[PDB]
Amino acid sequence: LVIYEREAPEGTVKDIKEQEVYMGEIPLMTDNGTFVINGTERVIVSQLHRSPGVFFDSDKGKTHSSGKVLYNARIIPYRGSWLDFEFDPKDNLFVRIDR
Amino acid sequence: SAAVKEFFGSSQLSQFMDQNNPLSEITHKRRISALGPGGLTRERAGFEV
DNA sequence: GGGTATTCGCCGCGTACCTCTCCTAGCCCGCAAGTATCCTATTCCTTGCAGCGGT
RNA sequence: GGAGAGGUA
DNA sequence: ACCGCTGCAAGGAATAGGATACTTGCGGGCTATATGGCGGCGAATACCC
Repeated sequence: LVIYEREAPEGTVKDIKEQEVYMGEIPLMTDNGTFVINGTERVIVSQLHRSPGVFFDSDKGKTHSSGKVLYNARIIPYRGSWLDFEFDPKDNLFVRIDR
Repeated sequence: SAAVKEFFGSSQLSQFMDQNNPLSEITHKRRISALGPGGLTRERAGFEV
């Protein structure tokens, strides 16, 4: 923790203090690769989730019964709010946020 | 502590390790699931997946 | 008004069994335990007043 | 009693 | 029948030691912000006459 001085310009030190604060307990991993939680050693499997980035997907003509496709483009962030652009059957361009 | 312990102890991806073989352990540590938080649900997943 | 198209929202998605784990969050107030402190004694010295022999 | 995971036919 | 004396308390300097006010972490006791599913269908708007 560092304390500035109010009257002095932005950027200055009146006095700075620090200490070793405890926080949390992270379980460790045995030699084999299995955690022990409550005498019931468990394992964590990996996940196969779709990657962040951009995807230009489309629907295979399963809407409007007109045989007309509708391309759409999605931006998927790693942490935040998504974003989508879509084409209405009338060739408009619609944004859509978090559905 | 709560935020980490709840994940490690009770999640959809920290599962009890069946241990009735060497092979079961080895093939369970290499599993590649697609369910869980951020994935697709078990019972409403299409066929193309 | 009126016939029509388009959208929104609700309803639904197999049976039976076995194994395991985990089940609210945060504040608060009494309360046990452990402690630093304060009053309690002893030994030395130099005063201030009441008895007291003596004449 | 309720959830989650895995398994058998 | 008056007095200076002895003597017996009251307040200063040096050590040991328990009592006791003070501080603290707890244990139980209580209160109160998602984003990979379609298909059918019927009601509720939209629309352009």
